[PDB]
Amino acid sequence: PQITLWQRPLVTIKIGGQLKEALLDTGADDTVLEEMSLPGRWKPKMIGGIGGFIKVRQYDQILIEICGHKAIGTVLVGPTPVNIIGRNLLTQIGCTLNF
Amino acid sequence: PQITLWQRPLVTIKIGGQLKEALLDTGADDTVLEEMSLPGRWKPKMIGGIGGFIKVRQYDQILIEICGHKAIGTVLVGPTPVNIIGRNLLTQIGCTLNF
Ligand SMILES: COc1cc([C@@H]2Nc3ccccc3NC3=C2C(=O)C[C@@H](c2ccccc2)C3)cc(Cl)c1O
Ligand SMILES: COc1cc([C@@H]2Nc3ccccc3NC3=C2C(=O)C[C@@H](c2ccccc2)C3)cc(Cl)c1O
Ligand SMILES: [Cl-]
Repeated sequence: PQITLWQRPLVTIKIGGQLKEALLDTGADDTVLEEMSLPGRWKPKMIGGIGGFIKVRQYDQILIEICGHKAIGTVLVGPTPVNIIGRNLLTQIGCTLNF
Repeated sequence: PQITLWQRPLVTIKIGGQLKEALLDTGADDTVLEEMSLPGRWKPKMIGGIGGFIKVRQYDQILIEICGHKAIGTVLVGPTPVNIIGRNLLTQIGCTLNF
């Protein structure tokens, strides 16, 4: 697909039997999704924004789907003001910036 | 051009006669640049991220050039961990996400 930037680039992301709305974020290395229950083990991680650090749970090797495109990667689960898909998953769906 | 997302999408921008490096950031509505000297009148603004808000100066009708594409728009000046080109300007130069 081609996604315009005339409004925020919002998509539904599927992880297993869970659906979440998320913002395609080329400004972020990592994917951060709030309030979801993935199974199995996680690693603790501090991630930074302008005013400090949020603690998140790092989930590796997760199967995700975005607009019919499957990808594998790390999801960070923790409180975020918006759910964001960073470049770790943007590259895995073959997403580029074009102008 | 086409910009893959394997690396941070940092581009050179021309603004107020000077060349600066900036992050192309589809996760942000607005363009935020490190303190620079811009001529003329400005409007006070507060912009939020993780943990709080940063005081910025809002300047309208700023000529900014990115990879040949000359745009005119609103730039917010103040402290930021990285210069960010937001959707206001990205959509102005016909930037899209494609996969
Ligand atoms: C490219 O360099 C940077 C990029 C970024 C990324 N882009 C931003 C660019 C300019 C200002 C602020 C953000 N903010 C966030 C970003 C992230 O990658 C993580 C994100 C986040 C999400 C949820 C919970 C906590 C944190 C906060 C941040 C910093 Cl501090 C950088 O130095
Ligand atoms: C779509 O909703 C939001 C988008 C964003 C934007 N993208 C992020 C997405 C997830 C987590 C954090 C950031 N952070 C920043 C963002 C901005 O648009 C401004 C940016 C900034 C830059 C310099 C100085 C101050 C602030 C901080 C933030 C919040 Cl709080 C949102 O609710
Ligand atoms: Cl932030």
